[PDB]
Amino acid sequence: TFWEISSQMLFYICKKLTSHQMLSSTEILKWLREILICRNKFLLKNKQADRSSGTPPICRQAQTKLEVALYMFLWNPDTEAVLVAMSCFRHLCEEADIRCGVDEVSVHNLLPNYNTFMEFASVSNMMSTGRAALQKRVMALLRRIEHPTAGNTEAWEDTHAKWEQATKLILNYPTDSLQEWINMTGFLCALGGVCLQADTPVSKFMDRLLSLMVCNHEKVGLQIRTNVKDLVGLELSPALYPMLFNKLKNTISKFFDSQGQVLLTDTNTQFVEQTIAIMKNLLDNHTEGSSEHLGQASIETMMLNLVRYVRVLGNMVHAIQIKTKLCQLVEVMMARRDDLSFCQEMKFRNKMVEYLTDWVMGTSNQAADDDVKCLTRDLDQASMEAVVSLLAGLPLQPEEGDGVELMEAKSQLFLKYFTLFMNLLNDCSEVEMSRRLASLRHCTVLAMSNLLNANVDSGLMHSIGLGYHKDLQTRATFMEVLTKILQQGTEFDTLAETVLADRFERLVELVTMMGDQGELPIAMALANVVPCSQWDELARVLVTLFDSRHLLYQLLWNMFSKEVELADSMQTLFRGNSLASKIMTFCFKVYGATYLQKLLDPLLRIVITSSDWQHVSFEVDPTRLEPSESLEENQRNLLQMTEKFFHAIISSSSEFPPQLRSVCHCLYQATCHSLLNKPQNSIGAVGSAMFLRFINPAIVSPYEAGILDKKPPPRIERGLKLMSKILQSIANHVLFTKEEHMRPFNDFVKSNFDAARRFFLDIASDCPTSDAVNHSLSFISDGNVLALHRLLWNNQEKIGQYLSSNRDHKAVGRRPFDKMATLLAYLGPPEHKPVADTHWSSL
Amino acid sequence: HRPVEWVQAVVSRFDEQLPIKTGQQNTHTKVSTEHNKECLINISKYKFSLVISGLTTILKNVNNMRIFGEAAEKNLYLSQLIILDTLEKCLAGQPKDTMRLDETMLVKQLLPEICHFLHTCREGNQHAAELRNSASGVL
Amino acid sequence: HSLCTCSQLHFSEETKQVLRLSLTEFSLPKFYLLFGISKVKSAAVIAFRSSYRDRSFSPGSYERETFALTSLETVTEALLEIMEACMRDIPTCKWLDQWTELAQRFAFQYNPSLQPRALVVFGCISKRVSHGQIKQIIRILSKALESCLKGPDTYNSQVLIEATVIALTKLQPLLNKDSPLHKALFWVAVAVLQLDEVNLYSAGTALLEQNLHTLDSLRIFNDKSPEEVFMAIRNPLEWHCKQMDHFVGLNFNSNFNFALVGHLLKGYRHPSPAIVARTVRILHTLLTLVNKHRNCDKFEVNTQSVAYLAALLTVSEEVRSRCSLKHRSNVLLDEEVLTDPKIQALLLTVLATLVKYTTDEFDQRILYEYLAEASVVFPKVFPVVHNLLDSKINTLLSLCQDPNLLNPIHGIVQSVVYHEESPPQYQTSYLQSFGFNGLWRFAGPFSKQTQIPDYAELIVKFLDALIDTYLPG
Ligand SMILES: [Zn+2]
Repeated sequence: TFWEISSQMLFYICKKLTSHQMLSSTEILKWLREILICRNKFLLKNKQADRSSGTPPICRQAQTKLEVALYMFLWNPDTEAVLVAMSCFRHLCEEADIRCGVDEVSVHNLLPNYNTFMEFASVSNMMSTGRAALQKRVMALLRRIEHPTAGNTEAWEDTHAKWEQATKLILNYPTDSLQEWINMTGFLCALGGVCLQADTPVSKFMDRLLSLMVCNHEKVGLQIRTNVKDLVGLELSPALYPMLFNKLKNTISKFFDSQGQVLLTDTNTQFVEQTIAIMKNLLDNHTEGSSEHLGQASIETMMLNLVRYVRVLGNMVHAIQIKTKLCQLVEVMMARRDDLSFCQEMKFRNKMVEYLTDWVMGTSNQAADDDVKCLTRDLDQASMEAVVSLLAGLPLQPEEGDGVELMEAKSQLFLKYFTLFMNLLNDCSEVEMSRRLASLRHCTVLAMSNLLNANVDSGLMHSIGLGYHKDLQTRATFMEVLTKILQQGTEFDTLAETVLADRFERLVELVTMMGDQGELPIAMALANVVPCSQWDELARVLVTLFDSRHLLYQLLWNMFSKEVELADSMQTLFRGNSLASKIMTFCFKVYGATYLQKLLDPLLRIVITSSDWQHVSFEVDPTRLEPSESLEENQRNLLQMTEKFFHAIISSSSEFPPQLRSVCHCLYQATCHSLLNKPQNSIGAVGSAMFLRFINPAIVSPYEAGILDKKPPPRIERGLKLMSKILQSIANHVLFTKEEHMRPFNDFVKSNFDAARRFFLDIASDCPTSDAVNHSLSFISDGNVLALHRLLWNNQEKIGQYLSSNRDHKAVGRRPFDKMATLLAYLGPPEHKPVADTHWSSL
Repeated sequence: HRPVEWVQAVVSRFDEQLPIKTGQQNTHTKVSTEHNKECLINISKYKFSLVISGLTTILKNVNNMRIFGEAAEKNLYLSQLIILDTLEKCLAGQPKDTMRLDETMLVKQLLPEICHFLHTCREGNQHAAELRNSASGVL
Repeated sequence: HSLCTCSQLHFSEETKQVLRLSLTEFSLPKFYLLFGISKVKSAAVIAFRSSYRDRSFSPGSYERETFALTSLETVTEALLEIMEACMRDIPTCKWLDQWTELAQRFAFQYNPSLQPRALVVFGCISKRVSHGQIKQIIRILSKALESCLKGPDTYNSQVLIEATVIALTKLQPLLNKDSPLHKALFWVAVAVLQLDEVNLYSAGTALLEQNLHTLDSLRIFNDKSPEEVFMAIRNPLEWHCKQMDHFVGLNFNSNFNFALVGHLLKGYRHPSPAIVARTVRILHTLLTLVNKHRNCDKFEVNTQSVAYLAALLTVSEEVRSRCSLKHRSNVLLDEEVLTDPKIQALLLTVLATLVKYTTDEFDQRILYEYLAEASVVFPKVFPVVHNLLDSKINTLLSLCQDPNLLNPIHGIVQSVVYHEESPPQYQTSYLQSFGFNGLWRFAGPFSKQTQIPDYAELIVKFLDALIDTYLPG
């Protein structure tokens, strides 16, 4: 009776809170916090006495309307309610722990977002601050919700309807309401990823959001355009970028009529001026989780249309201000060039050097004869800074379609740009603002360096005359470029293995420095200070490097040990987002992919194609069973298949990759030591984690892992999914309970608890150090080193500070940190990455 | 010698946090001033004459001062409410060892101030109602 | 650059890699700072001038940075490293002997402008030292003090005291293994920490951190304690020492361990963060040697080790956990072992001195919790500490608004009144009864006005007697 009566009360009250605002809403929230606490205590007491814990349909239909009300309070204007509502989230986590003690899969199955909910409570334990400061913390948390549910998906759709009605009253009718509107919009932008997947309600939010960007309202218009630009640039969820870039492009493509003639309308100018500010913020900050989404879509055709529109605005105080900001966006766009996707990068970078070199007209302000036209000086500075960044490692390409031959066409093209920079260089002479000319002259000499560095054959002849220039500082720079060219071989010449093989030999020995007690100061220091956005790059470089030196165990022992001991989650923590987890993903995905293909390929061919299995079903659910299906017939077939798959895995111990045995051993040791400092078995957790994170996903979905060419038939798809549960239970050393469907198999799983353990023993019984098995190949791995030398250089300052604090007993006068500065300065700045020849791709 | 001065400091900080005394936000969400009260209460168990005699003079000044304005009056009603609530706990928590050693003080220092509230008061319908309840418990 | 590309010399390929790497270090902004030309983009541009044949340059910016003898060591040791690498490939090379002779000729002669620098160089490139030389270095230190107090030209000779102490740091490890001076040089480090100057205090510790380190490699503390080793060698000249204790106010015959910690407490006030960490290491090192003599796990609380554990309280996480307050393994302030009234009065004075000068929220929190706890555990002797707590508490009661820092303070007030009404058994002048009346003064901040305390006349006589006793001739 208690669970039926108590939940019905909760259903009624939780429906009124979301119905509409009330004066006393904040008070009902505090009372509601305590009702939940009492419900937890009774459940704990009842569970101890008898596990039984009834869950009628009303229990689930009221457990959901509660989450639909704890989200919708996160944008309440009152700061008091929002701080309370975050606290209540903790009680949902606790009630899940009591209902199921298996934190491995039960906790993360009843409450899919368990991990992030624990972070909501911690934030609430912070000093109270203003509304703006707090909202920028709520959003960051909302951006981390991953899995759709009924609470996430209905909260977004419920508050959207409220958002769509507030807008009409603000606009259609000609400050308190305006602050509520600003909160709702930030809510939908940050928590829109869940509701993603034509006419879906998410794609209608975007449409309405690109009409307010050009809102011309007499009274409030200004504030709407300003907040929309701020929210859509800084707070949007990364999972929505592809839907944005693809919607801004289709809005700008209508400003050009047939034959490509622009159409100035005084509102297209306002739209094309917000887009630049949105794209400048959205690109100029690094947000976690955007790596896989930023590079999914191309923005080439949108950027070309932006320069080709502003090109026609003309000369004025306003037009010259738009041109300056467009040049600053291009400079940021070239800083993120390794996270974007290009269909033709060489022609794109060539076709914008052509456009932006037409605004670099010099002496315009003197000819302008106006004092307000000092801006045109700033435009030259902006355009040259952009052009320098576009020419770094850029081969010149003449736009084809003309009779002139390729070699002769490139030479005429180099001369065009060279003579342009020389003319600009002469006008910056001191005789012909002592700071403005100093900067602009520095850039022009740094753009001829890049043009020549990449086109030595095409344009060395036109440049030899720079050695007798009238400016002694220009002759010095030109004679340092000629020095670099001479030291680089004209072609490969098989000189990489000789000329450069020993150049970086000292670099790798520095990072692999076996710091006393095996601490690896450089590697560990590098981990902390690198930005999170670059954690994918760091995992690949570190793992590849150390393994090539036969020290992979050393890196891992220092990497997993910290998190396992730091957090009681131990193995569980390696499945979130953190550097220690990304090293795990890399090892499985690169070293284990071939292990699975040679294992599951022959077996899946049998069941999928063999005649014996032409007409079979693996449906053992009586409720779902069809009238013609026979339960006895279905059960026997499913059991036989599990014998084939399970048997094959056990016999494949010898072929287990060497790279993965070290990973398994570290967990065995790290977990074993974890118990030491605190009847649990070490091998129990290693095997369970290995099965759930490595093998099970491959079996369940072999097509989406590349083991198969086409999706399996639905019949076989069901069979594989059920077999996974049986295989998982054997590893966990558990039997079937509460699921009468699978109970008949509890005899088969029990008989296999022994054989499974022996298998886990073989892989995890390798020595902590590979003394028995040793070899020395010592791969040069030239292409990997250049990535390392590029990563160290960009983080020189931060890496130095971190190392200085530690190693106190022995000063840093000759500690690794002092060796790094000497070696980095000796090697010099890293080269420029070459243009990309494919679309963006990841691991 | 020295510690005597320490007691005065705790007593003195009690005065400068009464609402009628200018509120300088030293309350710090009232947690800081809340701690000062409880520490003052505990000291009474060992220095009964000093703490009590300190509180009569604090109360004697608050009563005998002039204020104008509706906002100012609400403070005076609120400040005196705190003094009596605190003054009663000092008496209530004293060990019951028949510590009847205050003959001089009461006759001319404390009583002529408590009797002031108990007079039938027509200044306020509600304000005087709660004070007379508070002053009766002390007497 | 000339050594690398010289033909008359045949350096192996290993050596040439060393010279090329040194050639790059000297161009870093670290070395530009040692040579005194920071704020300069390129040194070559400033060295030359294009119009040297036309006009004469006019010097400007007469302000010139001060040169520190610690910078000369870094330069003098990077150059010594270069020379040695070359001497390996040159048989019967005489480069280092010739450089050594030039250094001597200037170190041991009176010159205000060259002797300080030559002394530092001499102690860095020397491979041997005899008793006679170690005698002359101390005699220079003796005279530098004498001249310093006589006249106002103090800074001139305060540098000659710094270079002498720096040299003794570099030369002691080369002394004879059985010389008596390995121990007598401990009383020179202490006598240099009593002069109250940041530069003399910084150089004094470096001679003490290594003096302990050297004595271990000779295994002198294997079967003894620091109090016995250093106090035995002080016995012959106790008459002069007995007067230095009286003025400084820290008796070494009463409680050696608390007297020594009375000198190392001022190191928390040093402006340089790198010297505060050095004094923390010395405290760890002295704790290990005293317990090992007792075989007491290096963290046990006893009469010998209580002093060092009080000082490390606010810096070391391990000490707090291993010695935690009872009313939350063992616990500090144990009344079963800390029974003597004296030893429980020198522990509270240390705890009150640290708070008086500390100005960190976190540090004050931890210390006031132990003082509050100590009020109930040592009611009799607590009132010998009121003055060190009087002023700062008075302000804290009024203006503080931190609940974390306010609860422990209120505990102290509640405990003084409760235990009052008893006649004062121990007064505030109890410590002066047996010497330690200067513990709370010596640990104060360094004085801006760099003036010799004027009892240095006693130190000069003390050193003079030291030479005669152990270096008769
Ligand atoms: Zn494409």
